[PDB]
Amino acid sequence: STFVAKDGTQIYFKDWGSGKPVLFSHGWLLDADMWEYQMEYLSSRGYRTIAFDRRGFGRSDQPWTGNDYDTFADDIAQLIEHLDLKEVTLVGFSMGGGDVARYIARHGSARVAGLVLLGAVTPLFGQKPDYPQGVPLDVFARFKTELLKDRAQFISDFNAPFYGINKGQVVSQGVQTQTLQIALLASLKATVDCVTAFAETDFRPDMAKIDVPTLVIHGDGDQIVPFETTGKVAAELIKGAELKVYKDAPHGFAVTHAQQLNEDLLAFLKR
Repeated sequence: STFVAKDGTQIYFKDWGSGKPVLFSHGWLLDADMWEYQMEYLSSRGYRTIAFDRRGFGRSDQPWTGNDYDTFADDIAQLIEHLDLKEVTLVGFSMGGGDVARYIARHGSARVAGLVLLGAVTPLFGQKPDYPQGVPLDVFARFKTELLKDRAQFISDFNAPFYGINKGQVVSQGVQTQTLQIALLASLKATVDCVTAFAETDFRPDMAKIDVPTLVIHGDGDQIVPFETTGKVAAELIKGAELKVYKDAPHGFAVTHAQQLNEDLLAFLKR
């Protein structure tokens, strides 16, 4: 399905099943397909599942402008309004934890029942003057330099640390190929601008606006988004939040720990 955002951008989404809605926001490089197994799992158990391709990714249009978290959050607001969703459980992976958090911060929680943050960049990813424990901006400047030379090989090399294959996680060649295929659909411009967005955007003000039941899940083997300065902190900053830590799990744990995640999502929903 599609809708058209404020600035004319057509955004692809899937809307499966019936019942209480669960809206998924994917990570960097990926698209709505990264959620296919969670969507099938929950929609065959009485939930409605909705997942969109972020602007510049997957099957959506690729605008030059608006590749920033305020726009991403308003794109989510527009999808929610397009479908007239109510009592939504928002679920964000990696950089997509930021746009579901920013949506609550900008739009409030009247339509929201709950929030799930998976390996998310919340509450802050890159260093700031009062956050020297964050990831040095040097690191993200280098992502951008490498992407602007050869984004295809960058994505391919990123599979190993993303999935923890260099630390004994087992992921098939097929999954690695699908990840690269999906990533290559995206815009080079959006891909690079997202680096700016997740490197530098501070969601700590957002944490204080989250007034719904919240579950944070994160792998403590995560080589991309360090658990100790993101998920661990987000769980403390959000009032009432629950934390689950998947032992030695990588960033790409919706694949390596799919069954565990499916069961944890269902239990959160049934709380």
